[PDB]
Amino acid sequence: SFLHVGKMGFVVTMLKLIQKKLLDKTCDQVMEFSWSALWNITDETPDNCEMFLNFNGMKLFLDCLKEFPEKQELHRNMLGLLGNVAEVKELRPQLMTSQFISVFSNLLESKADGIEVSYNACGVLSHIMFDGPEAWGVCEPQREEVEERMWAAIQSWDINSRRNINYRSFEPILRLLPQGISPVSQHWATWALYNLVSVYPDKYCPLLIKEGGMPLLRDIIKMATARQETKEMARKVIEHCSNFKE
Amino acid sequence: SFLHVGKMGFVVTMLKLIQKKLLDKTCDQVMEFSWSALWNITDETPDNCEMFLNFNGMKLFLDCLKEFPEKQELHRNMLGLLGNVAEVKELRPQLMTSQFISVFSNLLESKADGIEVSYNACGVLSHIMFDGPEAWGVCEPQREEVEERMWAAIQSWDINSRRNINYRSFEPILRLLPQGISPVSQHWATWALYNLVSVYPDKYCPLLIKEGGMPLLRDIIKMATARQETKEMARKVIEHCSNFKE
Repeated sequence: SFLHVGKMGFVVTMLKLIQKKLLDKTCDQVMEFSWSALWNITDETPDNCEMFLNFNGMKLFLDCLKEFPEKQELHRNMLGLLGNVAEVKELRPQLMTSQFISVFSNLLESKADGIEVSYNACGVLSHIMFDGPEAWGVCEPQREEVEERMWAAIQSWDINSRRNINYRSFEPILRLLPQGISPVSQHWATWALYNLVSVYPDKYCPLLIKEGGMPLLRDIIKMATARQETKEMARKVIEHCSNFKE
Repeated sequence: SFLHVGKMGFVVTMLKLIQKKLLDKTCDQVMEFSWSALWNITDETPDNCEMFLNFNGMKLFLDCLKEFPEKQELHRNMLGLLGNVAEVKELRPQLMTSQFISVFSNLLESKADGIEVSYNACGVLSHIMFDGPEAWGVCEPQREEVEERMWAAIQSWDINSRRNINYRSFEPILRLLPQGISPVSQHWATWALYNLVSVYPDKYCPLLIKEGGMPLLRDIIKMATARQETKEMARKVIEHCSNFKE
């Protein structure tokens, strides 16, 4: 259990603490815990994502990135949080600024904490791209050059990477499978499932099966808009999950 | 997404800071933050509960309770943390001393932050009772005395109490439903569900339904040996979750 985050104003409490550490130019255990807490309490919790945005959280995220460019665990926590914010469709338009898209695109090349910072940057952009080209506006970088960077990011990750992430539900990722708007978003979501069932099949094969990932992955194989590399990947997820279903 | 991992260096930073504020005899914003941080990172996270105990957590809890006997927010954070610790079967042996059981049973009548201190003291004791009488040994007060203080406390709580608590999973509470060792533990768990679906059905009716609470509550009603008081509370939970459903 935990306290009542809304009644306690707990998101604000963490952002006020982050602001104080940033001005003290200190990224210590307390700074990093504050971001880990926001990451955890935004998990499938849109009102907390919304409080983060409305308390000027993005500025704090960007100022911490600049002030602590090499603090890898700090970046992992900040990006876990942003991955949760990006799952809220009603909030994603606030992410569509040149300043923000620039940061996410650049983090696709992050080697911080293995692949976690690049992975969540890619997931943020995967949900953004899922809204389609109208949503992108005149943002520089070009939607195509970011999409190009996403394919490169995904393909650079060790498929057997051990992970510093967990999911109570695959629902937000599965969102990106039955869609032709954004093949790259579909490819990121397919890699995400493939990585987890390869390394952690005991935990994630049954979650994927129960939540209906099997037909969805079959549909990708017959989907004109799906890329060959996505179709072959989904075949291998289905295969891992079948060696488990016995 | 989330990450519920042990954080040995942070558990230790929080405890060493609590020790410092103890000796300074100031229960300030930092004192209360440290206990709330421990509450947060022990949520569904047994590893942090284990390091809490290994690094002298229980004595710091006891001392803080003695030093600051009227700091109700402190008590609420402290008992939220201890409620999380007590969920860990492997760790409950470290709680079986007369000193601790007397402390916890003497919090059953606490009026601090509504019912939260009373509720969490009862939860700690419910998991302890679930372990059976052999686990109690020679601890004082006697198990039967604490059991009656437990029924009394539960009955004293406003069934529609507003709450300063949050659960992301009901797993540890559901643990207490299909069991015949401790009726008072079963009753505590049923109340915990009943209050939450009664005050916040939109959050907790779907969670209870999703994690399989309905067959468990139905089983209690069908259990020839179950207490009718508990049967009827279980039935009201089923009723409200059915009223929630369409």
